[PDB]
Amino acid sequence: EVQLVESGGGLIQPGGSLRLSCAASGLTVSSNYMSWVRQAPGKGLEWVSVIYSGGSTFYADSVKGRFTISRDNSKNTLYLQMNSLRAEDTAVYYCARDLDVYGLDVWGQGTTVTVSSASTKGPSVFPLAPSSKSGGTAALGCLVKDYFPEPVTVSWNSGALTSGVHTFPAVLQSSGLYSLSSVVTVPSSSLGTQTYICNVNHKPSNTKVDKRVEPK
Amino acid sequence: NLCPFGEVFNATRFASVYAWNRKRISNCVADYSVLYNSASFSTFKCYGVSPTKLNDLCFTNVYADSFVIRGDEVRQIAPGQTGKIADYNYKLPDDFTGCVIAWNSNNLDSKVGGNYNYLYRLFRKSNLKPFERDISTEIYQAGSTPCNGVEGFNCYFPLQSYGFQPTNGVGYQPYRVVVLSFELLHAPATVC
Amino acid sequence: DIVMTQSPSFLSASVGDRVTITCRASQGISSYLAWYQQKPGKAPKLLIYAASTLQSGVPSRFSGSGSGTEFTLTISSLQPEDFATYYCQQLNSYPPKFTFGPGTKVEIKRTVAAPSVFIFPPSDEQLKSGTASVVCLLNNFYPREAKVQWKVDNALQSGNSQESVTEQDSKDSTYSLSSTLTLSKADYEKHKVYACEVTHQGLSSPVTKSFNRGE
Amino acid sequence: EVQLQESGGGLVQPGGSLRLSCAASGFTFSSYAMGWYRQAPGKEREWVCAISGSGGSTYYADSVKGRFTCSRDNSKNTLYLQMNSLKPEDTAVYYCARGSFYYTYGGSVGFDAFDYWGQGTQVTVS
Ligand SMILES: *[C@@H]1O[C@H](CO)[C@@H](O)[C@H](O)[C@H]1NC(C)=O
Repeated sequence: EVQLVESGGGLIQPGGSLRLSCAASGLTVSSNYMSWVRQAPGKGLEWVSVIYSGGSTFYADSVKGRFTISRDNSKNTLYLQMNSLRAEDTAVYYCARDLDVYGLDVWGQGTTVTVSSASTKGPSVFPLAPSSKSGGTAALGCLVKDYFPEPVTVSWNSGALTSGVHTFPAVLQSSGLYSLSSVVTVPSSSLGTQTYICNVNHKPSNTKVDKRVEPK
Repeated sequence: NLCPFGEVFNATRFASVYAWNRKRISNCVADYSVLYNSASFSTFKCYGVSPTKLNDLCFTNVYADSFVIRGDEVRQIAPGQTGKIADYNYKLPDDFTGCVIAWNSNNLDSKVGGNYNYLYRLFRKSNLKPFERDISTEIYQAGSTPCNGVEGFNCYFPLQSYGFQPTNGVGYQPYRVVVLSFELLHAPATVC
Repeated sequence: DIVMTQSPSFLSASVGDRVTITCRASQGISSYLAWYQQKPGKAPKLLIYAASTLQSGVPSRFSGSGSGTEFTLTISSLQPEDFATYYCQQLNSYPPKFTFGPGTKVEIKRTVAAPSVFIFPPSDEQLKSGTASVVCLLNNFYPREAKVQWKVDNALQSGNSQESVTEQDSKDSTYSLSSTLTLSKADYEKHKVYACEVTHQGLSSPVTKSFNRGE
Repeated sequence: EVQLQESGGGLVQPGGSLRLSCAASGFTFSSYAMGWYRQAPGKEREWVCAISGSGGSTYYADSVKGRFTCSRDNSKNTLYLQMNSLKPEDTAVYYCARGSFYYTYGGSVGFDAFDYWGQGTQVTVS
């Protein structure tokens, strides 16, 4: 019944334009306070904009003159037109229904908006090879370096190896690219017997790399 | 007779913004000096006239409107303004001729547990026309389902209560507001 | 402007305990306070409005108290699906319509576990590209608080390392950390000793793992 | 659907003359008073001037008095600031806005602007 379905997010260059849409079900957009709230990666929530039932619009200081809230009553859809986009605007944007003291009760799933001058790059896969430092546990892995945009998917032995696998969250480097680590701990007795291959898939660059990690 | 201005400012209890009070000043001589030489006021803004020239001016009628709002909302009592108060509670016309006077009332309209008698309209489908007073308590329909007079989801009471506490910040503190409108008509003038 | 603060930033508790988190305001905001819950990858869920009223759609174990500058969200008996981040939000503000707090993360408490420390030198493949990336791995530790220091020829490095932490593991509720020290091939070959020093609650003394370029 | 745009800026020698134009849409130009603001780099924005819709009453800052004249052609829905006898202290980005004149306790006059902003080319006197 009650839901807010969002769309329109994606990858954009600084100074670009985007239009986020939020289709409502179970509530009338024109009869409610409708708000846009964004969340930067790893950060908290920040109010972006609000539109009143009477047509009054209000914007946050960081988005005034660049963002525009709007609505279509026939389609019961909220709209956020984001112009003059900057890198600090990169975030997951949520559409919500505001009830003032009663709070924001209905939220959308959110749409991701990435603003970067970086170019779509395929990852480079490098081996984190096992070294000297018996039957004790030994760690190996793969380094997925210099890729954009997110995400990447990392598996081990075509999915046959899932226990002990730790795929770390990606970090944004100063170059604007993303780096990531995938590790796994195995019995050291299988270093010379069992093969270990990490499979890295980056769909935006159509990149698929199968790297076999050799003890060395 | 002297104009009934003290009976609006020195009033014991002020009205809610959704039910803002209006008094018709007529058949009297007005001394606006009791006003511009007073330090209780934090806002004394006059549009279309000078406060100093009011003593030498005559109007057919005066309208004194009184209510209580938040400090952060006193800016909304001005021509060409938006917000909950300006859109759904009290709207001033763009070509407004009159004065707006506002002072802090944290000593009068605040309570230790919170003064919940002062109310403002929260939900309204359309903006208020200038000088319109909506006293409707009808349940607001936030969806396509009719409310049938019962509260619930998408069915909310239109009026919400300020919680006026002495510990609140200046933006959340109560402020008493009086708006004087000066009306000149093709009729015998009664205020001078 | 009124500033929202939250205490603590990270809270560890088990299933069944009484959890109390606090939100503070610069000035009195009366009861214009709301409490939301957010899980990773999911939208925030409204729990409390008016600082004491439970939203239609919250279990009774959630409760909200407070007026003015101090507010508390309390879970009487913690449940497995309550391990998430909780935000306090001031309502009806100016200039912003509402202001969110930094957030408090509630996580699973368990026994203290010392990390397993490993070091990975740059691969010759990456070397040939003119860049070197040393990797330090801290595996299966608790609590999350851990200090990683890079050392190049016993010189404490700073400004050329980046850290990444996994979420609490679904099985053992342990964290894993990876620290990447990136430099150029020239500066990599200009030095010999490359070490990673780890400080954690479960370690009596900081543990250092090192390698020498050229094996 | 209110919009307002500014034009006329550029690099000018000290002592020169320049005219800046503010075009208006979404409202009746004659009904509302309009004002000129300058946002100097490194200071706060300062109110330069404002003119009544009739044009009978115009108020100027003491900084620009006797050198800058503010005019409006309500036929073209435009606001003009005649920047003449220019000085290097007059280098800033200039903005126009809609607003209402108000009188204070002593009869002093202030200008309160309806919130809006417009991208403009900096007016530099060099
Ligand atoms: C009314 O006026 C008297 C005398 O000036 C003053 O003491 C009192 O506080 C005023 N009351 C209100 C509500 O303004």
